Order: sequence, then structure tokens, then C-alpha cells
Amino acid sequence: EFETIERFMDCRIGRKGATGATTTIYAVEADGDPNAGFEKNKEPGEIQYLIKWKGWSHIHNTWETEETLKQQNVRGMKKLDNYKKKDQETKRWYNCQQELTDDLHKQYQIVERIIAHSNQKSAAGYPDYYCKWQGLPYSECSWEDGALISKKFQACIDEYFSR
Amino acid sequence: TSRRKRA
Ligand SMILES: [Cl-]
Ligand SMILES: [Cl-]
Ligand SMILES: [Cl-]
Repeated sequence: EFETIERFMDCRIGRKGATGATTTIYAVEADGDPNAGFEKNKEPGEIQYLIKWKGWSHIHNTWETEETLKQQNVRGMKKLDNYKKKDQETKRWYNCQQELTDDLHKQYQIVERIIAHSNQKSAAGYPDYYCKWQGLPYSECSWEDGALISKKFQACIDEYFSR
Repeated sequence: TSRRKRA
């Protein structure tokens, strides 16, 4: 099977190769941003798109190029043609609105509450947790790796098991 | 039923 693009979240000129799994917020937190200190007037850059994937919560969003999208045979490529058209007719044509939008997008990566846990645990003893995301409805809850959730949202785990 | 993004 293949991945499917749900929504184009953002666009940037970023460091060549700063795409894929190393760009999730949790890979950035563990190993540093692959795009850190990028200055488009000092080194090779490429147009990168921030992708929200179908069936994966916002913590799994990754930066991708049209090349990486085509190489991984992702579905929803019609949205790329659509986003590129929309992006071009914005540059031709706000900063408080883009800032507000960005803060919102950051909230979708925050666990508000844990509402279920798996009976099975990993070898490291972590169950998976069903997460309610800040600023998103319950229809957007998702199962997540307990080891990943414990890194930043231990307080949500503690609240869930305190009940 | 969780997953992580892996290279
Ligand atoms: Cl253990
Ligand atoms: Cl543990
Ligand atoms: Cl409980």
C-alpha cells in the first residue's frame, strides 16, 4: 500500500534533503531540525511542502518535495496541483492571520487528554494511547505510541491513570 | 494500533 496526502499545511524554501521522517516534530526534538540555520542566500534550497497525512495525526506531519511525493507514489497528488495554483495567486496579491493559523497548527500537536489505552504493551512496557488533540474534535483522536506520548505528555498519562 | 514515521 501507499500513503495519502490529506492536506498541504505550509510551504517553504528549505535546505536540500530536509524532508521526510527526520522532519516530524518528534524527530526534530530528538535529533535537531534538518533545516536548522538554513539561509536561502548561502546554500542550495528547494521548495518543500508541509504534509498532513491521511490516517496519521499532526505530530507525524513531514516536509516533502514534489520529487519525494512522486518517488513514494503518494495518493492525493491532485492536491499538489491545487495547492501550487493557490500559492501562486497569494504571492501576486495578513502576518497576524498567518501567525494565528501557525499557532493553531501547533495546538493540533498537543495532547489535551488521553481517553483509552491498549491492553498490549511494547517490549519497553508502553501501551499505545488514544489521544484527543487540542483544538481538534473527538473524530480526530488517534492511537499513538506510548513511548512518544510520554516524552512531552507524561502529565496526560498521569491524569488518565489518576481517574 | 500506533505507528511512528521511520526513514
Ligand atoms: Cl519493561
Ligand atoms: Cl515504561
Ligand atoms: Cl483508567
